[PDB]
Amino acid sequence: TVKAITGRQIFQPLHALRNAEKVLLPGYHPFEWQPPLKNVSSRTDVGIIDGLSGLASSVDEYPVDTIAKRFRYDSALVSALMDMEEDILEGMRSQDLDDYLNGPFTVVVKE
DNA sequence: CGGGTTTTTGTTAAGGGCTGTATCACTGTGTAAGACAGGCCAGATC
DNA sequence: GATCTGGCCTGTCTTA
DNA sequence: CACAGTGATACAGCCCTTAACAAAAACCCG
Repeated sequence: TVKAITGRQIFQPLHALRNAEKVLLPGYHPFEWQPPLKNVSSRTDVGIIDGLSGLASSVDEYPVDTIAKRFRYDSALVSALMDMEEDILEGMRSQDLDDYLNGPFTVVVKE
């Protein structure tokens, strides 16, 4: 309606937003653990995956009737850290530190 | 009223990229009480 | 003193 | 034959390029 009345593209179409979404969602930024994760793959492009984690759905074994969707924890934390980079940099600048510091950060979480 | 001359307007083919629209399988709003027929015990009775 | 009547109940159906 | 949504996918539609030609709308002159 805005583009039809005004005649100027103040907002972009839906596909532009759909394309821009791929920057904030997890499984987009590269990373690497010091000591390789145990029993965990190294794919850094793992988005939304099935929550059943490959659970068998055959009629023979234990009947399962639940669906699930979830991210991968490590990619989730990577996306979370990418989301709040500006706040971390501002906190470093406020406490009279250097922006080029790379000391071991400590991040506590609440499940 | 035409040639000579000039400035606009398409026209083909193939490929790229942005925009708009149809298509898929579905939902949430239609949600408490009353009329009535049948069975059954307590009791007045002739 | 069994014998129906009356009312009490009670499950079912009809709209929501 | 209730009907307005609801997010992702595919495809039509509508812009873009080069390349010579080819037609259309006007003014000097005859």
